[PDB]
Amino acid sequence: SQTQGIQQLLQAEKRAAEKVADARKRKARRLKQAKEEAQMEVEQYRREREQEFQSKQ
Amino acid sequence: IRVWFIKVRKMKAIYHTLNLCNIDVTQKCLIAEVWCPVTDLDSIQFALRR
Repeated sequence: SQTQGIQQLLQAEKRAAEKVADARKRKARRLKQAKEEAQMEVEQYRREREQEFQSKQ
Repeated sequence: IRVWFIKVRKMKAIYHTLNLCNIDVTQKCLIAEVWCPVTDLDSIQFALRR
């Protein structure tokens, strides 16, 4: 009756801290990764439009 | 007006009993240390399950 009460608190603290930190890290890294992916796909789209404009010319 | 009195007074009494409480670190449950006869514990737990 005196052991489980702190077990609850410890697992709750672990979940809270780990999840806030994981979400914040996921956020900071997804910024740069989404930036890179979007920019490179934009460049590929630019290649596609190059092809289309050359065909139209 | 009388029954309004008794409702309000009893509810104040409930808040008084709730003042005596386990101030736990995180528990949303409460563990109260109370003196109670061993004679009626069957009716006690019947009431609790009710």
